[PDB]
Amino acid sequence: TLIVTTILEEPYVMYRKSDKPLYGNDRFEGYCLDLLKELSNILGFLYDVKLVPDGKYGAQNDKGEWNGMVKELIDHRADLAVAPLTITYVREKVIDFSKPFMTLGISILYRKGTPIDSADDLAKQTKIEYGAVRDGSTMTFFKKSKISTYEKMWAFMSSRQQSALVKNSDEGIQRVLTTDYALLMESTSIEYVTQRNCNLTQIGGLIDSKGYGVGTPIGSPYRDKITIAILQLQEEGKLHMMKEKWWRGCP
Amino acid sequence: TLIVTTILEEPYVMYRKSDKPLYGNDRFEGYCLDLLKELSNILGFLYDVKLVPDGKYGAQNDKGEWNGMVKELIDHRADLAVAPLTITYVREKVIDFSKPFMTLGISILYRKGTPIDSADDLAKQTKIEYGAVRDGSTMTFFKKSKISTYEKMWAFMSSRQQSALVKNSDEGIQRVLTTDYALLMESTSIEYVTQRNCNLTQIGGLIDSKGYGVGTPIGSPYRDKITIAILQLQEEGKLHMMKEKWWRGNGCP
Ligand SMILES: O=C(O)c1ccccc1O[C@H]1CN[C@H](C(=O)O)C1
Ligand SMILES: O=C(O)c1ccccc1O[C@H]1CN[C@H](C(=O)O)C1
Ligand SMILES: [Cl-]
Ligand SMILES: [Cl-]
Repeated sequence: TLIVTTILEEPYVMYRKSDKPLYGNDRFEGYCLDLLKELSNILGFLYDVKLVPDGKYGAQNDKGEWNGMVKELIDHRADLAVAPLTITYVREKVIDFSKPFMTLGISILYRKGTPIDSADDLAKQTKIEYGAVRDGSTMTFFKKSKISTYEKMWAFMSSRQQSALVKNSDEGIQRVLTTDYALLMESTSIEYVTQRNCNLTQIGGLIDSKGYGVGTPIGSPYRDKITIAILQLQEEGKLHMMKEKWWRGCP
Repeated sequence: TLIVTTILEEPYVMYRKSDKPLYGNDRFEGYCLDLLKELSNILGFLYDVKLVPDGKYGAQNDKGEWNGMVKELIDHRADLAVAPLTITYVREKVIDFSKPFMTLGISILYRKGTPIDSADDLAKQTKIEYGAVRDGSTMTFFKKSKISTYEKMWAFMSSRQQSALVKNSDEGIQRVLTTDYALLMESTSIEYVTQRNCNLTQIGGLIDSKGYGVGTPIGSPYRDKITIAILQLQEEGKLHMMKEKWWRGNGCP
């Protein structure tokens, strides 16, 4: 029996709506749940789902200590990590990512019927406020980026004691829905919001490219099996059936 | 010093146009050449480029024997494989792919100003001929697919002794440019053709999703370092600079 760490995030992992209390893996539903069931079908294993204790994805502090699911894997406290976990330079040095089961990039969430079309328009303007979720991967991108426009936008974001940032995605969506605010976030979620908020839309394309990968500890025997299984589901179109299932309109 | 097997394909690996003979790595230019230089910058190694002898990518025959670059890596005849090599189920069981340095999918190459808009439009019709390169990965997808539309299209393609298929991509491009033909192929090439053939365009989106990865033999010490370096170039935007360099054309009206 394997242990699978994960985090709550629509529509990947959500508390299932039921009248009676639920127990174990039956407590959760979502894209990553279906993906985990298919993984258990291919590789043939039993799995127990455990939300990450501190509710964090995975970053390292100044002394080099990791948190969240990444740390769960490093300490051999979880066997798998099935969640929208971004494949980054620093994360892959400490854990093993499978081949990406979803490809995406940073984009812009804003209102419809406006003249804004790119991040350069946001950079050339200070009336509309723009920012991202604190400590998320997008913030890390703008922090580390050396592209001119993105260093300017990071200056605006960090400015005023980082007042332009939000603690979580839903607070950012609300800030867009109530003020003159643009929220830079991962595009797979922008699809969800836009498909469920017909007055919001994505502005521009993808600023970069990245992917969600299943995480395993370094030296795990299930590494190759997980990668091969992910590719097997990719070529069968199953992953796209799942995404289309959990994501589907707007005029 | 490492040995890197590869294959010729615009704009990944092309013979540079010169008046005088060229020698060694100076013979070649392209996207994968720039990527290989940056990789050598990160990991710090010397490399020698070797075109794959049989000029094949990598497939297995009826008895289970591999050819092309894949076989080059399996037999420890190459250290790296830097080429538009698709990360497939059957290939990863025998070699190690890095994280993809380019993501793409199967799409349709056709003419502009026509009513065709999706693979469903092609599937409902037998007047317009459509197909793909024989034994390639694009053909393999339609071979294995269990979706209704793609099983229908596979019937049309295989029909008439596979008369709808072509031997290579360039013959397919010519077939589109001269007859009423649609060529299903990897989208990264459709972008190149469309940028250099302003009367051709891509029809629809991506039928599937896949990626090009640097190939190494199983158990190579350069594996993790190559993957990490590829991700480092992804986060620096270098891969997009290279693609935009080798893909932008002179524009279309
Ligand atoms: O970071 C965001 O902007 C974001 C906005 C909405 C929803 C999810 C977001 O990212 C999460 C999931 N991937 C990031 C990681 O792998 O660390 C963190
Ligand atoms: O097959 C195609 O659609 C194609 C069209 C133009 C150029 C190259 C093409 O395929 C090569 C590259 N990817 C395939 C592989 O890595 O297995 C073989
Ligand atoms: Cl994908
Ligand atoms: Cl990429």
